[PDB]
Amino acid sequence: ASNFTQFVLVDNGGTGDVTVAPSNFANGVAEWISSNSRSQAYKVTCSVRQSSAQNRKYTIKVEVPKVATQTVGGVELPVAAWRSYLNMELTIPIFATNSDCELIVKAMQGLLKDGNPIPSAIAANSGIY
Amino acid sequence: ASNFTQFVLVDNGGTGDVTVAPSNFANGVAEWISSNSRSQAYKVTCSVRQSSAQNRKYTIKVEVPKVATQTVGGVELPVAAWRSYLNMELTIPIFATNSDCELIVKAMQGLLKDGNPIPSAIAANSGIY
Amino acid sequence: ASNFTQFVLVDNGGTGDVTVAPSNFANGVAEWISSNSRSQAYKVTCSVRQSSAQNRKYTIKVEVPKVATQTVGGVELPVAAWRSYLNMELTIPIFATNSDCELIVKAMQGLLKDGNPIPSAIAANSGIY
Amino acid sequence: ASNFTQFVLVDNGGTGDVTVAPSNFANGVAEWISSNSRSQAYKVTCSVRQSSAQNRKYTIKVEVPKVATQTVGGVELPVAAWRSYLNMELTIPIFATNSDCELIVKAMQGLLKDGNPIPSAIAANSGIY
Amino acid sequence: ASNFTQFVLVDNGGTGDVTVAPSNFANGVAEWISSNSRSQAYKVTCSVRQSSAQNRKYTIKVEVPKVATQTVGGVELPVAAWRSYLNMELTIPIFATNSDCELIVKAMQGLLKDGNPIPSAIAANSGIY
Amino acid sequence: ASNFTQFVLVDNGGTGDVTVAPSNFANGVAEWISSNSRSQAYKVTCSVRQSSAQNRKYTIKVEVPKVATQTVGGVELPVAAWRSYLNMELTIPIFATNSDCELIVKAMQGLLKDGNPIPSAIAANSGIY
RNA sequence: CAUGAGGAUUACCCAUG
RNA sequence: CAUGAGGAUUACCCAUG
RNA sequence: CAUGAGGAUUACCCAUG
RNA sequence: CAUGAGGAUUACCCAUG
Repeated sequence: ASNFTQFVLVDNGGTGDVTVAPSNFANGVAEWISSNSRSQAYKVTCSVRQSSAQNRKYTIKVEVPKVATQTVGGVELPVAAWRSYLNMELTIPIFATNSDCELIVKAMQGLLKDGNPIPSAIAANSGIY
Repeated sequence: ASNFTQFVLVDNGGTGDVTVAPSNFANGVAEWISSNSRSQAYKVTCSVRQSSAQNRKYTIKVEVPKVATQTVGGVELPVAAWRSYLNMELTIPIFATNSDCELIVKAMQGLLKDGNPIPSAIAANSGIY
Repeated sequence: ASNFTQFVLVDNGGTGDVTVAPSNFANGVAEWISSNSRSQAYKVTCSVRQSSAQNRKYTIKVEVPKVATQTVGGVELPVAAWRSYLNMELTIPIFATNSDCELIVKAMQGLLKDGNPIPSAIAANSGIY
Repeated sequence: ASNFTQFVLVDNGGTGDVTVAPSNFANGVAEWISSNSRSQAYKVTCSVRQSSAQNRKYTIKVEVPKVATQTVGGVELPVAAWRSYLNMELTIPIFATNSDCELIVKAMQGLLKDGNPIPSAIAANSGIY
Repeated sequence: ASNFTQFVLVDNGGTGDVTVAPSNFANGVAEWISSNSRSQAYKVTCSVRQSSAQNRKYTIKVEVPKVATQTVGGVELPVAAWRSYLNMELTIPIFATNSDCELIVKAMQGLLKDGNPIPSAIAANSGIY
Repeated sequence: ASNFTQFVLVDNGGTGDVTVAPSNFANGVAEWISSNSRSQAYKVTCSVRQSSAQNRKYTIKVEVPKVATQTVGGVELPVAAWRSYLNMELTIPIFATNSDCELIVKAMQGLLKDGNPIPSAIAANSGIY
């Protein structure tokens, strides 16, 4: 085994999928990037630290770019018009068993499932009401 | 589309599901909690704001109880040993269309999909290797 | 659901009832007022705060006015001769389950039931003896 | 009308009722307690005074025990995790007649009547939404 | 119950309608925003405060954008060519009954009804003549 | 042709209507006043100016009185117990075509249509909730 | 290290403790 | 934030810690 | 907090009281 | 002239730039 593998970040149903692959592990930060120039790539990073005597903290980051072609000094360069960022920190007590952790994973999946409140608000540029 | 409604946070196959329901709306911060004491409840809060002239920011927090060896309705101290905290911040530039935001939601779903690196690590009390 | 609804504050048996309706939620303070000028209205406010690491505190206020018509500078204005105020604070530990909380509600209802000591003293402008 | 008597604080339908009885009268502060250790008892205290030239003030305090997972007669620490505190202050201008005061009692009963917003929120470990 | 809901700001029949939805309600300022790019969205805000002892004051704001596409260096972004701003303050004495407030609303609707002097002037880039 | 004419400010059907008529147009400020005592009359004013190189600005004001009779020393005068004041500024860039201005007017009418959030709050002495 | 419905051009910065 | 059988013209103020 | 037919890039900025 | 969820007794007054 080894869980540092590539995966589908954006599932557009087999055609136009955004897959992301392992690209670096320097300084304890696992990194993944899509097959693009570094200026237009999707990026995912993850690190874990024992943040206290009794806690462990996962720091995860995702960068979603809006690709574009920009003319700088008369020449065309592949660039990112802008980027959206997701920063998440998860603090889990050292007393959580594997089944306690599975519960946390399920909660995160349920939180973002299509049709639920939060993903619905975000996708519609709206708040909760 | 009034989206502030009850939803399934933890899908256990219909039996043993954890539903979370609207519980507070003070200050634009929407809150949902499971049917438990507040010390053992599943809690979800969400809010949106314009962080700067160029960005909007969603702050989403989730609290998940440690269940193994839990005494339902009891007093469990210290609090930090029985609870996990998830803090998510999503920064989206003001130029993002609904389509752009839909793709951002897909990226979040893909990141946590069953079998992928991040959720596998978290569920196995592991890091990346 | 949504518990921010209108309700009968003073039950004079269907004729002369004082109902109070939602009127504001600015700054996390839920407000209710009767259908009157703001100078003669009954008023109810409620807010909840996590006042400590392990407590939650409800702050509730009720204003009962003595309506009157006052001549100021030769003109008649709807005003309140005086007002009676009820301020209550309820501190509940985060360890209280839903059934523990129902117990608190029942205790408050029993405290004020017709015929019992406290409501009897108040209604008679007397103390307890 | 000597009103300092025993009364039913928690009405559970005749079976499992909680009666509270006169227990102290030191300094004009009337007290009632249930038949329990003082750490697990239901306590009610009440006093009246002339707070200023224009007002009279009733101070009513209620203490309710957390019952779920309670060990009858046992030592439960910390105290703050096993008890809820209600503090009520009622300010009534000296011009209030008995009729005025009767209406004030009705407002308090209406505020806490079953099904209304405030008691529903409290009983469901919720706020207003 | 809630009035912090979605509503039609611009009625262009059944199709082409501009709907504005709740987004944030921080510090007493309710805000509504239309869908899609925040940069090209319609915005409405509202708040109320006790400006003095006798007056309450509403502050309402509306922004109408002129949708356009910006192209800089070959990179196009959805923007607002410019915006029209509406700022209105409404002072209402605390003596106003509900009947009085309904009349105030009728006056506001009448001031802007099709065919009347003011909306006709505005709609035609004109003044009074 | 002229838009400085008489118009219905308050439409109470066909009878009880408040009509306001032209009175003065000095220094770029058009003014309309209802009939009878100036002291109890409704007032509307309007003006436009080039606030800067790119913007034109409308300043509209409305006064709604509460009719009352004042009695001082046995001498009664028709007066206004108090007044409600509406002040609105509308900034419209010089690039706005007539089509753009019609949309701005529709937004203003939509903001105040019966049933929508803002007029409902005002009509009920309420804020947003 | 800790907290922030703190910010960012995102493995950085700020405030508080 | 905490306490007061502290006050008020009641979402404020005071004293103590 | 109050006034402005004060301005704006619109919950900000200015003058006066 | 510009900004203020600044106030008013509302074409006035204030603060800031």
